[PDB]
Amino acid sequence: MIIPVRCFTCGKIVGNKWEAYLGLLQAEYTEGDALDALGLKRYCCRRMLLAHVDLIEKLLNYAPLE
Amino acid sequence: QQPMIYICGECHTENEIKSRDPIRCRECGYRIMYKKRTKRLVVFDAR
Amino acid sequence: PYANQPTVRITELTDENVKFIIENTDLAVANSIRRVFIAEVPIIAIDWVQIDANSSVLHDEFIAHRLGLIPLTSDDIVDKLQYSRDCTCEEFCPECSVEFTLDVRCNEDQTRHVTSRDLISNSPRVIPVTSRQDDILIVKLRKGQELRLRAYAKKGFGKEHAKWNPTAGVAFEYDPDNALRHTVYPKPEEWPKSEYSELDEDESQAPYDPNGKPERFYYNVESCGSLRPETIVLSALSGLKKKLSDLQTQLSHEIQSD
Amino acid sequence: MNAPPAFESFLLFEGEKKITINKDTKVPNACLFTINKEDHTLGNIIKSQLLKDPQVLFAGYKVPHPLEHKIIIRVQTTPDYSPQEAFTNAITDLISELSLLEERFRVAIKDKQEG
Amino acid sequence: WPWLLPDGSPVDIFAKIKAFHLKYDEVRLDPNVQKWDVTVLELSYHKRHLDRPVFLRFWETLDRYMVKHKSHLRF
Amino acid sequence: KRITTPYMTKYERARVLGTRALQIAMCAPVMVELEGETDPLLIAMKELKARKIPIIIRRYLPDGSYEDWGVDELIISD
Ligand SMILES: [Zn+2]
Ligand SMILES: [Zn+2]
Ligand SMILES: [Zn+2]
Repeated sequence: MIIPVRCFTCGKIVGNKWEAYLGLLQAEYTEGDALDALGLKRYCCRRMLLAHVDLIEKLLNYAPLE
Repeated sequence: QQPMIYICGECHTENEIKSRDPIRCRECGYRIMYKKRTKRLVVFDAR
Repeated sequence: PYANQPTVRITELTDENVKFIIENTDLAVANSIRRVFIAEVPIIAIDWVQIDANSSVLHDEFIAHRLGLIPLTSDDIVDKLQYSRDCTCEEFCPECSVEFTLDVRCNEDQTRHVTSRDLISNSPRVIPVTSRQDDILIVKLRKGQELRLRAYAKKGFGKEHAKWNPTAGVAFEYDPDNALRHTVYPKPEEWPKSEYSELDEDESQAPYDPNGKPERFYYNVESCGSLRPETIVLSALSGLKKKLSDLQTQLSHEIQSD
Repeated sequence: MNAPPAFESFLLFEGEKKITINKDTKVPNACLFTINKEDHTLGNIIKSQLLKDPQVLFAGYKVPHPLEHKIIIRVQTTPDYSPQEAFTNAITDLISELSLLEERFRVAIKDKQEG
Repeated sequence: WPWLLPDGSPVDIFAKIKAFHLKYDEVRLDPNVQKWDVTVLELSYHKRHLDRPVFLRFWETLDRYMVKHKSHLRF
Repeated sequence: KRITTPYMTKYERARVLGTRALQIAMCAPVMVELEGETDPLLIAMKELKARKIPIIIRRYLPDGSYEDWGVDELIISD
């Protein structure tokens, strides 16, 4: 739903990188260069941003039961 | 000593609904209502 | 019979990782030191969350979990704090915890990013890794959603919960060339050279060394930002030294306890 | 519902001996050391250090059941040197090795930063 | 008995010497003997034929001991 | 002048340990020194092995006859 805080396999913090990754992808970076820019070297960490789907953006479309 | 506050559906506005009252929103008359979060202590391990 | 004479040589030291080489030590000692880096190295992490009010699309436990995983700058306070279970005070106190507060409400039209900058702390030395780069996204809020919670960060270690694991990735490796044949390759030439291979591009693996022990254990300890990466290693050594001092105490007592 | 709390891998209960020694019956000079609330982090170093002792005939360890917080190190040495002291010494000096490592790493670190 | 330790411990006999203990196969071994350095011999209640190999094992072990450690003694 | 097999069937041994254990649980006197075990099954087993169980097996034959065999008379298998 929301980007995981830490990579499940090793523990590297990746929760602070989804917005950055989106900005890099807003530029014409290829997702592989984007991942290198964000410093994700191990494939376990790269799997986090490549495979993440941000569903919280869909869940926010609904009006809240304030 | 609470009159039993509920949250409307399409309105999202707190209405006081006592027992033996029909569930109708004070405004627009929507029939769906949700209870507001408990006041009891909520504590998690964050695990 | 007596203790062997270990050595160390740091090859790279950054604020994120340390690459070092240990000589004259056992295969078991080098792996136990690795294991301590993962499990038995204390750090501060949120372990108690009182959710006053949560109307975000994320659930109370979801929020709690995410808060638990946020790394806190644990460099001097962690070696001074008392384990919460060991602390004598009722509830929490500065001697055994760091209080955190996050009271946030979205009123502006645009969606609010509830990052770790909203996690206010009762101590100036223990805060999310934000000293000096974006922040860990905790929640996304719509107009009219809120999140108000109190939290306490406890001293713990990675053997109890992964939250207290100070490392991102530990690269333990020894004998880059297959000198001891501890691993047997069906086709040794299909395998890329290790980063530490003292081997030319001609030969595939070092010639078999019959009489030879593993030494020169290469490490790459990467921190999650909680502990400085060299302090993780020092914290391992002090903690293992304590484990052996205490175990010898209990053993000696058990010998006299006949 | 039946999940054990994570603390049970290291927190001592009421009555639990940190270590329990029992003599082994099948051979002379052999004991079984049973550590409670410990695992392979402590089992591999003690096993390996025991093997450097030229007076240690046998040294090794097992975790009787992985969900049981108990490990068994077994030591058997020459008749002129009890297993108890074999264990004691291998820790007496293992502590020294880790202190020696601490001292040597601390100087290598201060030597790397601006050096 | 000589070699009995003055504290009443018989170990100077059994730990230096190959002991024997004759019991039925079924009987749960004696706790002192199981702690002591003594060779158990298992006998059947009804199968008399299985007795001969047991005693042969006795003479075998005894001869091993006599020849390795007490061959200088006279037979 | 009995013709049944002089060996104790696995069923006979089982039902003997079952019944004798239950009697011991109801503290009928035990025929052999307890070294200190307390599980009635372990005591019943010890009795059996010492051949002191006070039970005779009434073995019915298909024709209607029967032969009483003391537990101490026939041979145990295990
Ligand atoms: Zn990873
Ligand atoms: Zn309404
Ligand atoms: Zn406290």
